[PDB]
Amino acid sequence: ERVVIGSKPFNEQYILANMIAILLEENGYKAEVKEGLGGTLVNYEALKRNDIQLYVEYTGTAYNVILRKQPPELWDQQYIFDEVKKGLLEADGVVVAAKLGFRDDYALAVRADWAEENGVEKISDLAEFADQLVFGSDPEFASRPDGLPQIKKVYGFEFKEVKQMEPTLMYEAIKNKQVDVIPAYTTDSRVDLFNLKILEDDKGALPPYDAIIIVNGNTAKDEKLISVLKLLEDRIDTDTMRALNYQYDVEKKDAREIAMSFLKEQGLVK
Ligand SMILES: [Cl-]
Ligand SMILES: [Zn+2]
Ligand SMILES: [Zn+2]
Ligand SMILES: [Zn+2]
Repeated sequence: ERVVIGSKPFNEQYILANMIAILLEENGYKAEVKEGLGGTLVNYEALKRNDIQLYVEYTGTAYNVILRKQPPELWDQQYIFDEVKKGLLEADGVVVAAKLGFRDDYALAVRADWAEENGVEKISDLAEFADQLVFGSDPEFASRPDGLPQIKKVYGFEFKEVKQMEPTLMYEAIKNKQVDVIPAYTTDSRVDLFNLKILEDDKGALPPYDAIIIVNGNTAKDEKLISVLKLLEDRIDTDTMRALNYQYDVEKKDAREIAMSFLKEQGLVK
């Protein structure tokens, strides 16, 4: 049977989607990875109407963006997971099949040398400078309720200008001073490579983004399919994902091969 895997447009989405495809294919499915749908909302819409059967979402995204729930006073990872799992099920029959084992958080990043000069270590240190800085969003952060609107509300500042670009372009854009602040993805080692500095989210504005495989309700009836997805439960930690991402973004290796190498190493395929 046919299984189409969605993806948002960045490294680990391609890698994980392919990882899932290989495991499904090893268990009798014809799996494909669909690319270029767009972001969170379009992937979730696609999942609901069965254009895709499953994709890799993050808890904090599902909570704030998809379910449009209100930030608690404190972010608690397992609480957000529990509420996402219940809310997706209650709303659309969407099933959280598996936790992959890693967070890929939004984290605000600046150039390290600028941060060092200005004594900027945490997001509230940006307040002094924010109305002079250019923000380089990925396609979603600028407009998402847990993105800049959350930075605005919790820290009380907006940036001078907001540019949007594909996720992968953020890192060079800030390195080359086209922008000054980016919502870096914490599974992307180009933060270190390009000499950027993640700022502490000292007021806890941003939620946890635990990577989860979500499946639409009709597909989740397939228990064998579900059980294949669960082979990945907790199997991919942040350093593993960062390493696999590096292989994609810096080594320019194919997403399927990166996935296959990982699965072979882990004894998940022989
Ligand atoms: Cl996301
Ligand atoms: Zn000012
Ligand atoms: Zn590890
Ligand atoms: Zn072998």
